[PDB]
Amino acid sequence: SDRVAQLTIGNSTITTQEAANIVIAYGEWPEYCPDTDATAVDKPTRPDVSVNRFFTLDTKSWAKDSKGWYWKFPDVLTEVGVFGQNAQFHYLYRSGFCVHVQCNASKFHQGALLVAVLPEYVLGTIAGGTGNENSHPPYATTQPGQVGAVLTHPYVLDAGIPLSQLTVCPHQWINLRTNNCATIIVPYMNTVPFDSALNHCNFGLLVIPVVPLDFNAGATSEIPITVTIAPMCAEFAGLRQAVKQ
Amino acid sequence: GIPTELKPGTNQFLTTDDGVSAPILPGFHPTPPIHIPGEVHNLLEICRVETILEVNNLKTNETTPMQRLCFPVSVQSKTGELCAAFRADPGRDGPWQSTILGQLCRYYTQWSGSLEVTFMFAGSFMATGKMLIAYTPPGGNVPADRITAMLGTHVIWDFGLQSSVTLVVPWISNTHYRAHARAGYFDYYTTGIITIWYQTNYVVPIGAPTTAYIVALAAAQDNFTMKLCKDTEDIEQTANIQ
Amino acid sequence: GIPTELKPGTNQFLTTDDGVSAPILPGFHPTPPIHIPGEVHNLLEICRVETILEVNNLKTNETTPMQRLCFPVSVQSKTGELCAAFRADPGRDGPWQSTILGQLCRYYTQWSGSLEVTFMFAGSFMATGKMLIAYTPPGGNVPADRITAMLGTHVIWDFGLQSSVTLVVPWISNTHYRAHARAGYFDYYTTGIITIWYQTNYVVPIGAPTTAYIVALAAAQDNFTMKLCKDTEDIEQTANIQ
Amino acid sequence: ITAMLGTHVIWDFGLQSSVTLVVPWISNTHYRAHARAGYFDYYTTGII
Amino acid sequence: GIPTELKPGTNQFLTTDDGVSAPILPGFHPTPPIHIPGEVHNLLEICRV
Amino acid sequence: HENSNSASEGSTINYTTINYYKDAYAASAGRQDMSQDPKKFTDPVMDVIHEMAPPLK
Amino acid sequence: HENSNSASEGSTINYTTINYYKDAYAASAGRQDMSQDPKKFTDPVMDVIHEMAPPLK
Amino acid sequence: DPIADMIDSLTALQVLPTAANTEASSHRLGTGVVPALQAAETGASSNASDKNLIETRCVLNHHSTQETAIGNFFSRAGLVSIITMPNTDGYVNWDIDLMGYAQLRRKCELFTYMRFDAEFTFVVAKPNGVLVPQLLQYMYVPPGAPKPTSRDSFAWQTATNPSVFVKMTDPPAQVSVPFMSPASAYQWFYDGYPTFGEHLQANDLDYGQCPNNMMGTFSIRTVGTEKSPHSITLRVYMRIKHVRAWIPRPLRNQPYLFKTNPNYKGNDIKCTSTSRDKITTL
Amino acid sequence: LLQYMYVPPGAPKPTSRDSFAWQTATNPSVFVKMTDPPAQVSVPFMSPA
Amino acid sequence: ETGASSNASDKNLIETRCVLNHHSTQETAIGNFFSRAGLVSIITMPNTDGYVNWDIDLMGYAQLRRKCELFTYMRFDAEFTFVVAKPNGVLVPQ
Ligand SMILES: CCCCCCCCCCCCC/C=C/[C@H](O)[C@H](N)CO
Ligand SMILES: CCCCCCCCCCCCC/C=C/[C@H](O)[C@H](N)CO
Repeated sequence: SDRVAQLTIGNSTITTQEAANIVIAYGEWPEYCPDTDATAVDKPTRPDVSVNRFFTLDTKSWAKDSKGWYWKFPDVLTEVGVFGQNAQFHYLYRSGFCVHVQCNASKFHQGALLVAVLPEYVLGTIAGGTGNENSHPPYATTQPGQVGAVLTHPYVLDAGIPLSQLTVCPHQWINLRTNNCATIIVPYMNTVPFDSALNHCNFGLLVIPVVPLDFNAGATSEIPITVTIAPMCAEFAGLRQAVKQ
Repeated sequence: GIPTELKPGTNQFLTTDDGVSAPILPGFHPTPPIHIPGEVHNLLEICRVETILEVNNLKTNETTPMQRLCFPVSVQSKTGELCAAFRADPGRDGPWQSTILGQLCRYYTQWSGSLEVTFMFAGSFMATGKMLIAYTPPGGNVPADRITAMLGTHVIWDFGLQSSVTLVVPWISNTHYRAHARAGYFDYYTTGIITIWYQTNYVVPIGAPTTAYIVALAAAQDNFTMKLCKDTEDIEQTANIQ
Repeated sequence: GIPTELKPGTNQFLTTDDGVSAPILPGFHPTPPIHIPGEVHNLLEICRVETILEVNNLKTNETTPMQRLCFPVSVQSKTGELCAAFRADPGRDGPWQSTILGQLCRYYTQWSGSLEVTFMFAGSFMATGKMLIAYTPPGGNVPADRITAMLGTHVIWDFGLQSSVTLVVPWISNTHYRAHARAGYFDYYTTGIITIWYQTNYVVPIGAPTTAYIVALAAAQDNFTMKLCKDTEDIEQTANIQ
Repeated sequence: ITAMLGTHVIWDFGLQSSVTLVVPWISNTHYRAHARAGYFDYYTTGII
Repeated sequence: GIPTELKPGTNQFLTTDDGVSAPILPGFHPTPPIHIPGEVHNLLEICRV
Repeated sequence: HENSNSASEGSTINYTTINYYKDAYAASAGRQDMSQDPKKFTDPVMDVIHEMAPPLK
Repeated sequence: HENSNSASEGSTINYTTINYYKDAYAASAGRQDMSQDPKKFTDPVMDVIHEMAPPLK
Repeated sequence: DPIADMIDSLTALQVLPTAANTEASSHRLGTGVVPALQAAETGASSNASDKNLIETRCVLNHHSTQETAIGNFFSRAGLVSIITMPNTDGYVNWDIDLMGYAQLRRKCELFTYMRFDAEFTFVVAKPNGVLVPQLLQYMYVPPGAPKPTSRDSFAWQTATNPSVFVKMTDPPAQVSVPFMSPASAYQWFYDGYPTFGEHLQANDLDYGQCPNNMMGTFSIRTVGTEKSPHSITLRVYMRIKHVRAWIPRPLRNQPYLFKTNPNYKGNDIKCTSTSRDKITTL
Repeated sequence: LLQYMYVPPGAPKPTSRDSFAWQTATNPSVFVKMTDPPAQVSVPFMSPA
Repeated sequence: ETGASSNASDKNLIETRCVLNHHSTQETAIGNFFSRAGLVSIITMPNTDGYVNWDIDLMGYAQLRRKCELFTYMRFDAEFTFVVAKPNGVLVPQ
């Protein structure tokens, strides 16, 4: 009876009846910055309900030949709600996250998704194909917003590193015969206690179908994937006029 | 001054020598460390993490390499067929190259300890079946039939609400450590062969697909160690970087 | 004698190495020290002293360089105009080069801590006025109007019997230390922009002049430190001295 | 994406066939008169 | 540094000299020894046969 | 007595270090600490999973 | 025992020095003293100025 | 107090010098207790052991775990630079970037963050390996300091910059270098842009460049005023000491192309494994 | 100037004078000159038995 | 006008948090600022009879001269290093 779960934070609640555990990334819960680690001297703001709540992004469609999707954090929320306004009016930000990915299907469907969190997900290019061009990814690719982007070569994760050892990162699976959701709680990971929300992305969320989706003709062919996220201990400092990017 | 004599080993530069060298900045103090999650102290913490085994490493899979991460299971007409077969050597070329354990083994010369392979079934809820996953100690090739393969270490896996099973590959060796197995004299250090067989059929009703897939994951146990740190053979550099 | 081995680093001359060398005069004793006022033990004692900021560093001021030490304030017709704008980077080229803090920063690579800018009004006794002095954290350019600039750290200064005010520039950074800001990748280390605006007008009666001047002074706070001592770029030597 | 900025609950179908959305008392006055078209839209509760 | 003088015998390689040389593998630990019968400690044990 | 300026103040073991200078980063590496916490990469779940119990009951 | 002939007999810290000769000026520099008196360059006035009081009342 | 709502890690370390012992076990028949059935969807690794799957004996093993500690894994000098003076006026200014040689780059990029002290060794010779009596000077130029423009520049006075004078017939020079980042660790991967502003296609080179890792310029010269007739070849080797590492990553399976980006040749994607013909025949 | 490198079994061996294997990032290596004294290293017991 | 520097702090001008910082003040001490070897002289024997008499004046090179002239008075011990070669940098037995 641990297959049922309820996540309540702010004015939002997620219920699930077909779940695995909750993964706490590297065994650490999100926290506020203590006085020994802080360096900036001004008092930070902690809104504590209007920013620490569940945010639901756009919905993907799992087809039979999907490659995979990725999102960048906290780039997905810089234009959404009161979190997106505090991130534009302040210079520094610090927070953890609770990521929840939903995908339900019937008992006659099959497939498996790998849902992983990779910190400092730096993207590469195909270098013009032949390897001679020093190409760089565009701004819509490195920071795709709340919509997200599609992976072009998911076997090398578009960065030259294999998918087969992506499970060294905090991860869960969505196996369609077993569960319909995955939940990872991520703390703040950086070399600095605060950072910019418009210039730096802490981690990337990767959702890749390792086993492809399959069903017989006559069943439902529209299988969607929804991502719902929540900041946990959001702090903001360095107040100045609003800067969008 | 004090009478001294110089010995052999004078004015040599050994790259693995640990000593005291002169500092360049007097009175310098670094930036204070903050708390970062996910600190590693030993490489054996990474070796116990399960990563995907590429059992389906076929020559026809090289242009669609996402199919190497799962191997099929289907409805059979005859009984007792084998589904897959691979060696249990983590440092040899083959399916173990795609694991983080098989990648960190390449930085060392000898290894010891027990291994584990986990198989996860990714079919429908309505699909049933039983598989026989055997581990054979060294001495022969792949067993010809199921009644030969079950004479070694094996586990019978029933599909159900728990979608995974673990085949533990126990340390059964003559030497305390094993060097990496290879064609030639170094087949003395081989571990054996892992095979998977049909115990019963893959049974399915009307309306559910007749082919499913299994993902194999591999890690190490808590008696696993490595020694004699060396250069890896996976990265190369023929052309100059940048 | 005693068996020894020579290590790498033998017969090198590192200019920052601290050791023992042979004395040239045996039995020599120096002249005894007397008490002299003004002894310095640490360079941070000099960095807390206020020196003149050259906010008026114009290209038309280069042949009359005494005008770079003060910037004017006058009677305005429109409201909310800006008087001056400059960056808060003490190690960058600009107004901070004329300070002893901005000169001693050039001998180091990284800095940390809070700063202070003091503005002293040098008009008549009969002149009144209010100014808005704002500090903006990084993210944008100079604010376009007064209602954009007051969203950051600011102070409202009223002219009176106390002729000075202090704008403290607090340490608001992501890293613990800042390298010196520069055009390129090193704009990551920028501090921000200091602007001064008219809160009300510069009001004056008959018989007193309609233009006055403000002198800006700058120093460091008691949480200020520097590190990684290096060569400065202000002095050069192309021709031989003497 | 506009509607989830308020109070919400995500409901998963399963062996428990029911869910409860609690509508909490979020008002300026201590009591509410009945809402109506006109001046009495001051007393409206909101939209589900 | 410390004043020193080099003596005769410097930079020679005597093959019967017993000293300390630099190790090539930091942190290496050997295979543990097991019990083998027939250990010899002195060559005079063989001479009495 | 030294300036306490070393990259790592931990995992170098008690003592077991050699230095001839006043700066602590000039010292040798010494023998390493054999502490390890493998369970924050292998079992990072909220409810702990016992070995013999069914892990999804 | 040494000839006590060094340029500075202060601000070199207790001990923390190395010498191999009988002359004290041949020694190494050691680690520096971290004493500082900033108030004789910043507040050198006869009547002390409190921070919150008006400084010219 | 009138307002009542304004009143308001999982694992630990242990010292394990040896590998784990094995206990003796017997057979087990029963219901309810199934240690072999797992659930890989939870994100947790398998906790099944030897004694729960087979019948085992007692093994007291003393295999040490010292060599796989990350201090022993990293304290080996590897090549980071090759600098040549054929650059025909007797000096080189080299911008410090240690990601140009694949062997040390793949070892360091196993982790995301790293904080260490270094030890640099300078092995210098002629391009064919012969040594001549020749005086050289290596100078470290921190960012912001003036870099030399010629062989007789004023910047070679090194009044505050750290400098080493060495001869080619000497042993190789060794220095200790501290941790000198403005942050708390070096990061080999920086997902973002250093500055603000618009991010157009002509400024796409800025992506991934962290100024917290840029350490300055390493300068070499022949000391005299006149031109030296000898060609120089300097090889730099780096040991990593006093190391701390965070957040392990997948190891790279593609050959490196450039020093600053993870770009890979897209026409030849290498498979991580060696292929075979059939899945049933090894 | 010469370079001696120990290549353990399984490690890549050099194919030319300018091979990538001479980067010796994990392999133990000695750099020495011919006019130097002879090099000395200590080697442990490294059998799997 | 009093000749005194400003005594206003962070906590009296803005609202601050508590910061416990451990940034050392050791490197800006004048012992660490000055204990670096800098060039003071270049002497050449092309002065064609095999000897040079050089009058000691260490104010001929601008980098160490500007560092020392930050202060009016100074009392120190020195350490002199003599790096000698040919005009092209080659060394001979001499
Ligand atoms: C005379 C002494 C000269 C030696 C000066 C060496 C100082 C440089 C030490 C830097 C330590 C590594 C810093 C980062 C290196 C990599 O290039 C960056 N991660 C680039 O990605
Ligand atoms: C064989 C030993 C030869 C070394 C002899 C060196 C003795 C000279 C040391 C003088 C110390 C500095 C004295 C003042 C130097 C400046 O030239 C003057 N201030 C000139 O303004």
